[PDB]
Amino acid sequence: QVQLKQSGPGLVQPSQSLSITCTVSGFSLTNYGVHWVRQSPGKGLEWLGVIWSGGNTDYNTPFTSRLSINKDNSKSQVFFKMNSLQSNDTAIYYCARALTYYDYEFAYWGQGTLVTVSAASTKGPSVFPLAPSGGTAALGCLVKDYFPEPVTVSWNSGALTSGVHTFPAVLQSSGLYSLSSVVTVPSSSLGTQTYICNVNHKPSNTKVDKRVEPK
Amino acid sequence: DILLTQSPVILSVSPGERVSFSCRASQSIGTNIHWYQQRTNGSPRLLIKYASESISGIPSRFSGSGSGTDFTLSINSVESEDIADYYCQQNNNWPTTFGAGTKLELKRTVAAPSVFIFPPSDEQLKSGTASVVCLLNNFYPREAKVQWKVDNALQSGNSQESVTEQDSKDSTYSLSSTLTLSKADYEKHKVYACEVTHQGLSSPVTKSFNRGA
Amino acid sequence: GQYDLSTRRLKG
Repeated sequence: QVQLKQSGPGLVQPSQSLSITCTVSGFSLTNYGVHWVRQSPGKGLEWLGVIWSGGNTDYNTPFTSRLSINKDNSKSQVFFKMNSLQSNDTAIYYCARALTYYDYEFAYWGQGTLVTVSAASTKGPSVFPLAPSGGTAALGCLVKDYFPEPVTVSWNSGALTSGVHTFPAVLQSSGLYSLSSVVTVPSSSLGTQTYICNVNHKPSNTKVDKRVEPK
Repeated sequence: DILLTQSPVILSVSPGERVSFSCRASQSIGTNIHWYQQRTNGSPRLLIKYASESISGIPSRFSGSGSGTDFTLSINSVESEDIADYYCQQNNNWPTTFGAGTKLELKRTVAAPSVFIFPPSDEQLKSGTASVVCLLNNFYPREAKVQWKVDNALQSGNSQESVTEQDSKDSTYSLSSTLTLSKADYEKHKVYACEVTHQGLSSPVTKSFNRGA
Repeated sequence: GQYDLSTRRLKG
C-alpha cells in the first residue's frame, strides 16, 4: 500500500541546518503532493510546507526564508531542509500525503523524525541486565547514558511483545538520557528460553543485543 | 491564522461509555475540519474528514458533527485501545492549523502493583556507578509512592521515576524507580529496599535485597 | 497539556 519512510533521527548544532529524506512507495510523486508537519512541545502540531506534483512549493509564513523542499520523482524521494535551527526547533518532523492530490486531509504519515537541537555531543548507551531473581518472573535491560533521544528497544528480535514495557527516557543531571525496558515471563521458561533486548541508538549507530539471564 | 480551541484538555471515561471531543474555531470555517488520533509513540491517524465523513478502515464507533465554529468528535462505546490524544485540523483558511489536543484516559477497577527489585549488575559496577531499579507493574490508578531505604536510611533526591502511558489492552500503568549511587557508596552498605504504597494494597509492600546475597 | 517528545503524548 501507500507508505512514507523518513530518514533516521539525529542531532543538529544550534545555528545549523536540518536535512530529512522522505521516501514514498505505493504512489508516484508526479501524482501527489507531499506535506511536511512537525510536532514540538512549544507549539504542538504545525504545518510547515508542501511540494506539489508539478514541483511548486508553499511554505508556512514563519518559515519562508529558512525552508527548502525538493524532490526526485524518479527516486520517489522528497528532501526537506531547514536552516539556522534553534532549541525550540527541537521536534518530531513528519512527511505526509493527503487523500487527493490537491487537499490537506493527511491520511498517510511517515514514522516521524525526532530532531534534537543542542550543542552537546552524541553518545551511545551502555546496556545492563536487570536479572530475574506466582510463577511470573520480571526481567529487563537498563539503557543508560545516551544522547540524544530516541533509542529503540525490542525483545528477541521482535518475537516477544507480550508483557513488555519500555519506560519513557528520563534526563539525568549529567545531561544524558536513561531508560529501562522490562518484560514479565513465566519463570519456568527461564531455563529453556533465551531473552535478549535489542537496543539501537541510531543517532550514534550503536546497536547492542543484551542477553539477560538469572544471576 | 485560525485558532482552534480543544476542550477539555483531559477526558476520563469508562469502557462502553459514549465520549465527545470539542473543537472550537476562532471564526467560521464551515465544515472544513479533520480529526486525528495519536497513540503512544505513533503518528497521527486520520479519523474524520470534513466534520462528518467516514475514513476507510476506521471503526464505525467514530463519528463527527458540527459546522461553523463548534465541532464534535464522538465515540459511542469507548474501548481500551481508544486511549490516545485527539486533534482537530481546519483548512478553510490558509494555512491549515491544528488544535492543541484532548487526552482520553480510561477508568478501570483498582489493580495493585506487582513489585520487583533488581540489584546493579556486576557489569555496571565495573563502570563505577550502581543503579538499583524497583519495578511496579500493571497497576491502577496511576498514583503511587516509592520510598527507598539503604540500611534504614531514607534516600531522597537520588532516584528518578518513569511511568508508562496507559496500556491499550488492560488500561494499567507501570512504573520504574531507579536509585542511582556511586559504587563506593553502594559497597559501603548492605540492605537495599523499596517500599511501595498504592490504593490497591492494604499495607505497603517492601522488596529488598542484601548486596552480595 | 504539553506534548512530550519522549512519549509522543500529551503530558500536563
